[PDB]
Amino acid sequence: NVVTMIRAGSYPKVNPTPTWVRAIPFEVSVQSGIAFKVPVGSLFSANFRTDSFTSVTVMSVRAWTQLTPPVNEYSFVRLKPLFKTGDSTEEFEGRASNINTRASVGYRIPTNLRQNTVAADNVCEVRSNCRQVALVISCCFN
Amino acid sequence: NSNVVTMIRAGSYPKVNPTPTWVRAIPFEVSVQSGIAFKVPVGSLFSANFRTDSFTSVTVMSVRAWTQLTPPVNEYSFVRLKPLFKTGDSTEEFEGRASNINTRASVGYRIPTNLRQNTVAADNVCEVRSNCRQVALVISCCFN
Amino acid sequence: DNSNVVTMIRAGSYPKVNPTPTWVRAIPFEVSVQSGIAFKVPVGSLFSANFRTDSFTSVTVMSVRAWTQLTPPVNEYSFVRLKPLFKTGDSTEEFEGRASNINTRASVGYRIPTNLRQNTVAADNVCEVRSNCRQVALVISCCFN
Amino acid sequence: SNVVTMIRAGSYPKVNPTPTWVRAIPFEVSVQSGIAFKVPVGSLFSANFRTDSFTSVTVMSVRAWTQLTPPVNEYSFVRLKPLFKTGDSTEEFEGRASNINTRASVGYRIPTNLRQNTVAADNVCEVRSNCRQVALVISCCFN
Amino acid sequence: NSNVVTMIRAGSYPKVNPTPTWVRAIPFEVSVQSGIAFKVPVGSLFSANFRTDSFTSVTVMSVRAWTQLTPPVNEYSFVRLKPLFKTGDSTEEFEGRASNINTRASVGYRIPTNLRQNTVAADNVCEVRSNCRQVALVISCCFN
Amino acid sequence: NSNVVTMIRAGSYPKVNPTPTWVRAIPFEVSVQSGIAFKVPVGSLFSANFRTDSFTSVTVMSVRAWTQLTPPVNEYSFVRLKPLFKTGDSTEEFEGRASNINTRASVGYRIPSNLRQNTVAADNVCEVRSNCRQVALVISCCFN
Amino acid sequence: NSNVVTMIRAGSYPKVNPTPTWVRAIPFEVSVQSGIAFKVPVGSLFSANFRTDSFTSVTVMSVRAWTQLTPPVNEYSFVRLKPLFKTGDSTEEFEGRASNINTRASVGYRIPTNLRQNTVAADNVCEVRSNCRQVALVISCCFN
RNA sequence: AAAAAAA
RNA sequence: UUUUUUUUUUU
RNA sequence: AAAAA
RNA sequence: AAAAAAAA
RNA sequence: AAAAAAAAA
RNA sequence: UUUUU
RNA sequence: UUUUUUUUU
RNA sequence: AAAAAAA
RNA sequence: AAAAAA
RNA sequence: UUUUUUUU
RNA sequence: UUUUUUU
RNA sequence: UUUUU
RNA sequence: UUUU
Ligand SMILES: [Cl-]
Ligand SMILES: [Cl-]
Ligand SMILES: [Cl-]
Ligand SMILES: [Cl-]
Ligand SMILES: [Cl-]
Ligand SMILES: [Mg+2]
Ligand SMILES: [Mg+2]
Repeated sequence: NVVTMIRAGSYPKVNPTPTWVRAIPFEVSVQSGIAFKVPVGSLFSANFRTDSFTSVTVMSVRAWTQLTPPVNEYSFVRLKPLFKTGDSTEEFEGRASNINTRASVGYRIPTNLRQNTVAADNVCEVRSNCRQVALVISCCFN
Repeated sequence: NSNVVTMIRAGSYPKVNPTPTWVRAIPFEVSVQSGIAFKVPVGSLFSANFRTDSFTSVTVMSVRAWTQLTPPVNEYSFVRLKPLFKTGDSTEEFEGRASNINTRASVGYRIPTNLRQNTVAADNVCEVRSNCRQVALVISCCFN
Repeated sequence: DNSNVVTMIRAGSYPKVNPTPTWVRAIPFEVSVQSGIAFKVPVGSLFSANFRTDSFTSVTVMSVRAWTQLTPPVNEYSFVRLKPLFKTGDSTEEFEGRASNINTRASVGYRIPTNLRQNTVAADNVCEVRSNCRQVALVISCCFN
Repeated sequence: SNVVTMIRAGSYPKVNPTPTWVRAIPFEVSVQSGIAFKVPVGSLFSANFRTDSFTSVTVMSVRAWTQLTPPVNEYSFVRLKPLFKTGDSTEEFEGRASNINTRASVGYRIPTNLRQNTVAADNVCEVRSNCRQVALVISCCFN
Repeated sequence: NSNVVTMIRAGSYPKVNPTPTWVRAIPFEVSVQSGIAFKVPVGSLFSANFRTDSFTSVTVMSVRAWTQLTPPVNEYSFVRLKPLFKTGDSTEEFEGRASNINTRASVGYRIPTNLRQNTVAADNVCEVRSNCRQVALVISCCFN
Repeated sequence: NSNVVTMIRAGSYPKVNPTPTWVRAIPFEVSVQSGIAFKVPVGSLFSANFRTDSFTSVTVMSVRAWTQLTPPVNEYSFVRLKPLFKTGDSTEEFEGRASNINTRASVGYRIPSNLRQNTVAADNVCEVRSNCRQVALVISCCFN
Repeated sequence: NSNVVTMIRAGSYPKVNPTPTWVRAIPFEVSVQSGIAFKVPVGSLFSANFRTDSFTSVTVMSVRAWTQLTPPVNEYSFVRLKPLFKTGDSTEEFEGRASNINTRASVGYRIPTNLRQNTVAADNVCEVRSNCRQVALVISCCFN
């Protein structure tokens, strides 16, 4: 129940600024019928302990409708991946079966497409009948 | 394996945490003077140079030390550690000496589970004594 | 036996849908080659209504294969070379195949490793093609997205 | 392997620049109260589905969900009547909602013997519902 | 095992390639200043001194460094490495310090599969930081 | 697998070699006249077109030959090879004929280990005889 | 597998029946008044909308009821069922309430084998009570 | 459990 | 002496 | 482990 | 078999 | 050697 | 088989 | 088992 | 029933 | 799979 | 796991 | 009797 | 141990 | 669950 001696040897290999696999929850404002390019710079912030990083490797993206849909409609949200080497045209869509329930959808970036992205890049486009969308992006900060 | 994006059938919104915890080993040096103990400040662990400037408390698990500069002429390197705690400072002097004058001296101590509480910047980790002018510290701790 | 009438499906909540999905394909098309000159194969040749792929703007190429489409010059055997090109760096390989019969095509291909399987848009080039035949047929196993 | 490799290709293989592709096409239709709407097959051929290069398709199963809220005091329902060129059906596969804020779903599978092609002028099924829109998901084989 | 030349019943003409690929690790040195990070150019990997002057692109897999000269007086040698990528530079600082003043300081990093693309001579591999004036690098790569 | 860079706990400086060896299959053609033996030079292996302009010697292991052009009228293609050695030329005539006028002829020989020494550019590999005016050679050798 | 018509080696003329028995699950709705028990007529099961207009009798096996419309304000939906038999009505009130105001209420009962006799249009199946103005009934029954 | 049939 | 569909308790 | 159909 | 990077 | 055709008599 | 320790 | 279609050594 | 084999 | 300790 | 190999 | 890539 | 499923 |  007390301190014990450690027989430390040579000075090991160190790294003061290591990588960090994180999950960053943040929201975006969306206009109806209009696509919103989610910026990668939203992941670098003191609010996420990640303002010290300049690049990140996104592994997967997911989205949830943060506000209620227009009256008489069910919530929906689409996600279109974006890459510097070539943007995609897939519209991964998820719709709510209950008007009072969020709509969820996401996608996974293949290993061959997991490169670095800086604050000036864009993750994906977002289309929804709701005015805000909550995202939880699984990415590797480095 | 997959060569293109695939769809994830995500369900309800999960539990999230934008500011989680982080177990780390922080390498930083402190300046030690001959025949004198240096109280290692916990505030040296919160810094943008370790990505931990967003933390205000930390749970230290184990401290290790290495002499960073050469010892005085005709002497071998040594380094001592005295664990400090807010509920009561220790009187142990975990000493490690170098058997070669050109080689570092090293020593460390592990903090028991019953003594692993958070520490703020105004707190201190341990006292350091060495015949060298600088000591390299590697502290394994949990930031929260 | 099999069911001979329409049967009810007990569907549940609305699922996750995607109207514009991906497509792993093997696209055949031809290119014209001159003698002693290398022709850069454009990625835009993969996007056409003749392949049902004019809706795609990007594509991840996995492997390329080539065949000589026309007869070689007199007394010669057909050959063809391929030089992989990437936006991060052009290779210098010249994967060559020669026909052992003057009446037979020459063939060769190259596979792209998973680390170099990024996307390429229409303005990009897949590879360079050299041959003594005035036309080469290309079959490119790729993943449209 | 972190580099390009050589493929020892042989003879020229059989090629097809325009294959068939099996899909699940999502789209919506407008429905009136008391009136049955015929779903055209031509909706399956669109640039929004990457299928504007197709002229025929083999339908296998149809699924329907109510896309808007039902009238006041009611629960959502939806009915599907299959239609064929060899002869229309009289079935009305119906699904109702046990919650007013929740959709209603129903579907039907087309057997193997009735899985022939259909062109844009044809119709898939008749849809009835109390909601003013219905979301359809049709598992079909284009060719 | 045989003592004479023997015939080879060859068949059709094979698939050939006069300019193949090559898996190498290139030993070369760079000059480092105090308190300054030096960017390692990729064009150092292409030279007639390594039989690689015929390539223009290269896929780097892992980098390792060693201090090529002695550290300043009273200091132990150290070396840092910060990986750089055309899609996004890293902020890591993989450091290696020597426990003996007369011994080199070594450290290295590995590039994951999803980041192993080609690099041309204008590109840069990583930054180097060391108290020694020269550093020896061995860059395991794949010339193509 | 992994998705980010990882530290390598490198140790002592390894044994390096900037100019290594290379086992290669070199393809190249030679122009042959009817009824005349052409001595294939070893200097044809050392070329920038083969990334081998940095070598001066090579250890040949096996030689294979293919007729590159069509044979004269009414004849079938044939090709011969006579192995040459600086310690003594051989008199073998390894011949391969085609069973089809449109098809190449092919033959090859393997150099035994006891006769696998180095050859410089001024040396010759073998003599080629053919009714076709060009012959394609694929030589398996070890550059050093 | 078979792609053409095949002959059937039939025999004697079999036993036939142009109007066979049919067992069904009939979905129909009834209007209910608050505080008033509605007697469900069997004549609602005989209709062209169920392909059962040709039948004159039916053996009811089990009944299930759902509230078809929304409940009053500040109330949860409920529905009660009292089985009715020509040999003697019951006094049971199988009741089911909704735990959510937006969710239907549901309850049903099964008729024992000894009580599964035929019923004509002038007969009644059960009484329904609900705070909702319509009830959706699904009756499993054998038409004969 | 209920509808072709089969020696 | 051997099956496709309307509901359907129980292992 | 060597040759010559 | 092959110099290079690794590795109880 | 898929169907149609005598039967293990 | 034929020619070789 | 045989006559024609398709599969597989 | 669609991508690269089917030994 | 990361970061750390064994 | 990159280039050459060994009895259809 | 190898298996790996979106409905 | 947190994260992401 | 730790001072030859
Ligand atoms: Cl709402
Ligand atoms: Cl290159
Ligand atoms: Cl050649
Ligand atoms: Cl013989
Ligand atoms: Cl103890
Ligand atoms: Mg030819
Ligand atoms: Mg032949």
